[PDB]
Amino acid sequence: TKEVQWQGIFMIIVWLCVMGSLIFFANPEASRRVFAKFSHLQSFYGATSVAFAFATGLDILAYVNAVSDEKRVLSGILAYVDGVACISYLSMATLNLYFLVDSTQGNPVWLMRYAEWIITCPTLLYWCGLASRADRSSVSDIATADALLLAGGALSSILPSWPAFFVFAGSFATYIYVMLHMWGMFGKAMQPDFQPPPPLPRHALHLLRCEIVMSWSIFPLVEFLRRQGYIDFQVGEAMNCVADYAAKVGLAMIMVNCNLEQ
Amino acid sequence: ASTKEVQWQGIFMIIVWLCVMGSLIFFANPEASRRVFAKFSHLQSFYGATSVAFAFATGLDILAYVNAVSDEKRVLSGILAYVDGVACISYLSMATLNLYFLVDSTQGNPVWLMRYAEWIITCPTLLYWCGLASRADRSSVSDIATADALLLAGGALSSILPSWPAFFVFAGSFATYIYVMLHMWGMFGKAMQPDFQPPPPLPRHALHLLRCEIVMSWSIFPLVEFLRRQGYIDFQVGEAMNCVADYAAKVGLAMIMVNCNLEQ
Ligand SMILES: CCCCCCCC/C=C\CCCCCCCC(=O)OC[C@H](O)CO
Ligand SMILES: CCCCCCCC/C=C\CCCCCCCC(=O)OC[C@H](O)CO
Ligand SMILES: CCCCCCCC/C=C\CCCCCCCC(=O)OC[C@H](O)CO
Ligand SMILES: CCCCCCCC/C=C\CCCCCCCC(=O)OC[C@H](O)CO
Ligand SMILES: CCCCCCCC/C=C\CCCCCCCC(=O)OC[C@H](O)CO
Ligand SMILES: CCCCCCCC/C=C\CCCCCCCC(=O)OC[C@H](O)CO
Ligand SMILES: CCCCCCCC/C=C\CCCCCCCC(=O)OC[C@H](O)CO
Ligand SMILES: CCCCCCCC/C=C\CCCCCCCC(=O)OC[C@H](O)CO
Ligand SMILES: *C/C=C(C)/C=C/C=C(C)/C=C/C1=C(C)CCCC1(C)C
Ligand SMILES: *C/C=C(C)/C=C/C=C(C)/C=C/C1=C(C)CCCC1(C)C
Repeated sequence: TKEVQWQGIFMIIVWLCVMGSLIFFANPEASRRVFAKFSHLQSFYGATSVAFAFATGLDILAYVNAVSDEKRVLSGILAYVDGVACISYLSMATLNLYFLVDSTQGNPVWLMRYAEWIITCPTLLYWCGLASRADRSSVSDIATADALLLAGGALSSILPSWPAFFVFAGSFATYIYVMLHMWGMFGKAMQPDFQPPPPLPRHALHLLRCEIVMSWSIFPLVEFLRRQGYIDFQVGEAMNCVADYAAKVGLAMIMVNCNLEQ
Repeated sequence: ASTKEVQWQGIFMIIVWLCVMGSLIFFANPEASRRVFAKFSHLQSFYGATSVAFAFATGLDILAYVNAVSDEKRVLSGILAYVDGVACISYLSMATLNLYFLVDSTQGNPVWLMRYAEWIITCPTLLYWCGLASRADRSSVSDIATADALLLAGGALSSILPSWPAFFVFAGSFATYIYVMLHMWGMFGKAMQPDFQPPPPLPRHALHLLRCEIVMSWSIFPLVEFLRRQGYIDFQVGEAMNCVADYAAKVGLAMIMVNCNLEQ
């Protein structure tokens, strides 16, 4: 608990800069045609945005109400992640943002979603570290792999077939490395001997590592199925919105319960 | 116990819902709903999205029930679980099934009897919940729950009458909604007093945030209906505001009581 606030502030500045450049480099005629070919996309982003707004509301009430200083700090990090997600989705619904066209279908690659993911996923992993009192170097290395992972995802969408294949597969492979080590550090902390004691009970550490595996796995699955031609773009965008929301509010639902218990 | 009673209320809610959903399926015109969803392409997304939101809202209420700081906390978090669940499946239904609907006199826009059905099962139940929070007289709670139910039916009926009977039934509805909000505001007030016995299960500040939440959120429905019937917003813009309002009205109550549990 040494100003999560500072982490949240750095998050916001990186976001605004990226949002800045996405506005300045946008092609508005291009975005008009994307939203005209795909008429459900504004609704999806709009709806997701409102959802995270209310999600951020709930996290604020968890912060202002320190049942513990341990559980003040953890509710603070979720407030920023959910807020970042809120405004990124508002942006996607309302503004003309620069985007890539993918090699496989010529579908749009939303750099704002990838930007959100790169600011928030490594922060969610750092949050996993506080919950489990993990080694700071072990947390750092997964936060890094996660960031490289996501960039891999984005890059892979604009390469030809074989370099596309390799970068996606390497990405996917790092995602396994990440989920395994995340699973590990929650496990180290579930042990009866473990010092220092974790700020959450044994059961809640387990529900958290299960939540991350179930929710986060949907993104690689959507990307695989859409790139191959098995779902269309809009069906994938829907699953992504539900997944994004699920991944984040899932963590705030499980810690609301910890407060109620203690 | 009172937990058994909340369960029983929830069960009656589910049976009334299924019957109404039943008849809406049996009497649907599928060619009609295909044309409605073809003229208005955002409607499935709105209902779908709202549905997922209430599902997660119902998730949060379950964790509040299993984890009740006190038994009154269990009773109050239990009632919100059923209301949010009812809302969840009503919206899933609207997105996925062909449901019988009315065409309104003013625009020939669809009147979703499933939304009205949800409202009639849940709004009177939310008012009864306001009673437990404020330890109000049972007859005062009953009379607002009744007026609220008649109110909503008034809303629905008014959409399929000609101009002057339409006008009177809507205005009488609107008028009862004022009567309801005033008396709701009252019973929370009686309970905020320092002398009040028996002590309310929520602190003074939270009783105030609740009566403010209901007034802000619930007032959006009559406003959407007024503005759409007159031609100032189109149908889809109104449906969006309704979805956001419905969700807001309900999860607003669960956000404020999550805080009461945290406070000790
Ligand atoms: C360079 C210093 C200038 C000082 C001001 C700060 C802003 C700088 C940042 C981005 C400028 C974007 C310029 C790139 C070219 C225009 C992008 C654009 O208009 O998109 C049009 C579309 O692609 C076809 O019509
Ligand atoms: C928190 C509950 C879940 C979230 C809310 C569920 C209801 C969705 C309604 C509005 C979303 C925000 C407004 C977005 C409305 C659609 C945007 C729009 O209408 O765009 C024009 C269209 O793309 C041209 O064909
Ligand atoms: C639409 C409005 C509805 C409300 C939802 C907001 C929308 C999200 C906005 C920004 C993201 C960053 C928000 C970060 C919140 C951090 C909360 C916190 O920890 O604040 C501490 C204290 O109250 C003060 O110093
Ligand atoms: C905890 C459980 C974790 C398990 C994982 C959950 C499910 C992952 C779903 C899909 C991964 C697909 C990866 C397969 C390798 C990629 C094939 C491919 O990339 O297709 C070529 C295309 O050109 C683009 O480059
Ligand atoms: C095929 C690839 C799919 C990827 C699947 C990723 C999900 C990880 C699941 C299990 C890892 C099991 C081995 C990790 C061992 C550490 C955890 C442990 O021992 O559990 C804690 C114990 O209960 C406290 O006392
Ligand atoms: C998570 C997805 C939800 C999807 C939507 C489906 C409809 C849900 C309706 C009710 C939910 C459960 C209500 C919680 C039960 C509390 C009452 C209780 O269990 O106590 C009574 C006691 O057991 C006496 O026998
Ligand atoms: C469009 C035209 C419609 C007209 C406008 C809306 C009408 C307001 C409705 C109810 C107010 C309820 C009043 C407060 C509750 C009853 C007061 C009461 O009976 O108590 C005795 C008191 O001392 C004596 O004022
Ligand atoms: C579309 C427009 C919708 C119209 C919505 C109107 C809502 C009325 C709410 C409050 C009025 C307050 C005055 C009437 C009753 C006062 C009770 C009270 O405030 O009591 C608190 C205090 O503790 C005493 O000691
Ligand atoms: C808050 C948002 C979260 C947790 C988002 C998670 C995203 C992923 C784990 C994405 C994984 C991907 C791969 C492993 C390879 C293909 C591309 C990605 C980025 C979808
Ligand atoms: C859980 C959902 C809620 C709180 C729904 C509430 C609905 C209303 C308060 C509707 C009010 C109306 C009027 C006062 C006049 C016109 C008809 C209505 C039904 C739109």
